[PDB]
Amino acid sequence: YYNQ
Amino acid sequence: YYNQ
Amino acid sequence: SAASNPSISHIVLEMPVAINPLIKYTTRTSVSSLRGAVVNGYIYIQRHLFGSKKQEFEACYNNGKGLLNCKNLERSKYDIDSAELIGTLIRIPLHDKHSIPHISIHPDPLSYNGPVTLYLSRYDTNKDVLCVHTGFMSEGHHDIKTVFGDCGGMLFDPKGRLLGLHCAGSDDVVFMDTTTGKSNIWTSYKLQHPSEIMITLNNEINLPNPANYDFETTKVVYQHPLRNVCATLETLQHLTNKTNAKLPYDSRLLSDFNITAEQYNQYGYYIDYNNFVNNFNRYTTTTIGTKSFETCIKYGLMD
Amino acid sequence: SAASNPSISHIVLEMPVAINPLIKYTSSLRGAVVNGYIYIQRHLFGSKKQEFEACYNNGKGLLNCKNLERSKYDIDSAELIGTLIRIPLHDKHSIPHISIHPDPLSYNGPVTLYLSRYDTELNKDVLCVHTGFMSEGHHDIKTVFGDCGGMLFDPKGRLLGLHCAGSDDVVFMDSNIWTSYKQHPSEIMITLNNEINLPNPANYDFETTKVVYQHPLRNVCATLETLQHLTNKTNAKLPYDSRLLSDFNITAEQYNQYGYYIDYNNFVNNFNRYTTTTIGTKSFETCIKYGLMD
Repeated sequence: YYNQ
Repeated sequence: YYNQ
Repeated sequence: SAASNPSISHIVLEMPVAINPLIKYTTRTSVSSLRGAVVNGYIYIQRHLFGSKKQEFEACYNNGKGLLNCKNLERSKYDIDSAELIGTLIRIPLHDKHSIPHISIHPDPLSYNGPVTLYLSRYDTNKDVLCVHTGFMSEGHHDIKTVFGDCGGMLFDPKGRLLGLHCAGSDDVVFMDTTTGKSNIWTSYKLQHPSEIMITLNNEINLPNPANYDFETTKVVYQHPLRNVCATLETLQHLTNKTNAKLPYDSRLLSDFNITAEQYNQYGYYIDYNNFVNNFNRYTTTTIGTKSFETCIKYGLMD
Repeated sequence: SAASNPSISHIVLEMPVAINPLIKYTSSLRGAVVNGYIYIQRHLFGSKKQEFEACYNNGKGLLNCKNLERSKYDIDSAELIGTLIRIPLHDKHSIPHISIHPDPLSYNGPVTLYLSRYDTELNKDVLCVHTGFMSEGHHDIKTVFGDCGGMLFDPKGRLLGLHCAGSDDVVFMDSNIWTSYKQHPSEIMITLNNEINLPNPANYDFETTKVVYQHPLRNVCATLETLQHLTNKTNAKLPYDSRLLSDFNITAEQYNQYGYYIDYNNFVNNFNRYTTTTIGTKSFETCIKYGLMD
């Protein structure tokens, strides 16, 4: 779970 | 042994 | 060799690099950047450009004022004053709706399962150029390597229909059947299996709590490795039942692969699932021809 | 997953479908319109010397080709150059020009294949791209009868050459460790200067009966990293094994350069396991092409  |  | 290369045919799109412009937001404390996606008269900017929490985002974005502080977002190209925050996306009209050529849109992107391309603008060390990458997608989850900043990359199906924009990922996933709350044959998976995640222009994203996914962070839960149903059935039939004698549906196909009885009978690839379970480790760590198991359940046996 | 996908970045080429027109001789293949000239592989008119020369008829045969209109091409100025028929365009820039790789058969790495096709869904002819890997004019992108003329590019968009031949399988020899390999199809390229990585290139298209490889498609550095990972996890300094040359055509200079040390006896003694078992989820053949992707 991480934004790019 | 073939051309295409 | 060609025996193991899916060699998928993707339709060549005539798109300018300006369809995927790099947007940069720089403050005293941070630099953030992603690509905008110019689709049919509008540029789409994922809102987390301005922050990854509600308070931080709303402050920096400032009802659209923040757009004036972004590089490569000139008023000459975009009508900033008419910017609209729609869900997790910032939509801004082009001043000239014709400046970027329009593209085909997939009518139901999260339902798509199969080969895809990823388009990303890049600077080549002597110009900014459009770059393409090939991969596979299963309901908004793909297998094309990305790095921070690649958000906004545009994902297409092989006919050149826009599926959506790259927006997130993870180093690993947890495997289980969330429908039933049961573990399955993939739960014990020992290798890291990263996720690559898409969001549609209508804010559809295959994650729990899609409305504010970009402000929150949870573990990513998969039921199984990325797979195509027909390809998975073909692969399992080949491993477990070479003469394809009609064998009854094993219900573990649902929990282990999310393949239904209807799908099983429909495709006519019959499986000895007990054989698969009893040789699970060998079948998933040894190749079919030179193809990996994970490749095979995506693309088929390529025979 | 992304862990096993090379995810190669290819510069997008904007080319019209007319760069790769289907030519039909009543046999069919694609021409490649490169920088003012169309290139047509001669075997369009036959795959043996006698058949070709009769049908081509010193250029008369071109009059019997579909999709080769005199309006577009200056037929009378056709030139048979080696195994290629080259004809000038009337308007040399009617098709946009492309970058040319300065030494195509020396290239080793990711490639794209461009092919014109008719799409039944969209009801039109479109240019299609495919990704793969090439080692000195031999690639791994699936082709079918008629796909000759497909245009191969390196990742920066420089033309490498034209797809022209293949085989369902190959014979492995320098015999070596690959001779006993239990099917490995071939896909073969020819350059616009008639360079082709086969024995007897002058008449490869009328006289070749078998394709002989030394090893599976591979990148030298990728192969060394892979073999080091399998046989020497601590990468202790080990001497060059001459079997690297006979089994992989990797030289001593290359071995010393990359600093991936190999215990080749361990590889030989576990050959079957190592070549049939995945590294991560990657196949051995994937690894020696693209590396370990860690």
